Amino acid sequence: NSGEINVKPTEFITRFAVNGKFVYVDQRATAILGYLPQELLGTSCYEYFHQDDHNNLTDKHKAVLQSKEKILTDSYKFRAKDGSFVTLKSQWFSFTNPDTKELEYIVSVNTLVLGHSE
Repeated sequence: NSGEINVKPTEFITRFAVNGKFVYVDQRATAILGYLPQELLGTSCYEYFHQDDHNNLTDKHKAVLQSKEKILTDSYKFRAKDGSFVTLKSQWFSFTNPDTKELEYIVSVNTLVLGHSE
């Protein structure tokens, strides 16, 4: 059956330029919590995130961008297209060109839980 497909789990993968949007998003984003590669892609990370921890998210991703070749992991909080206010648990690596050794993107992965274990 050519119509067979599967896009699960409760995780996704992404790229964000030092720009405030995920300049690339993967379709497991369409599965994890449910927003496209167009409802999350070229869509403002900071404004489309929770009312609080968007600072922490921004403080963390500058802690990724702080260097050009390293990886950080923290808990975050996110809300998909429909109504799924949810956690995110994510890891972001600064990505260098290096044609020039400039910082050129932040490549990354994302995971969630329904809430913290506390």
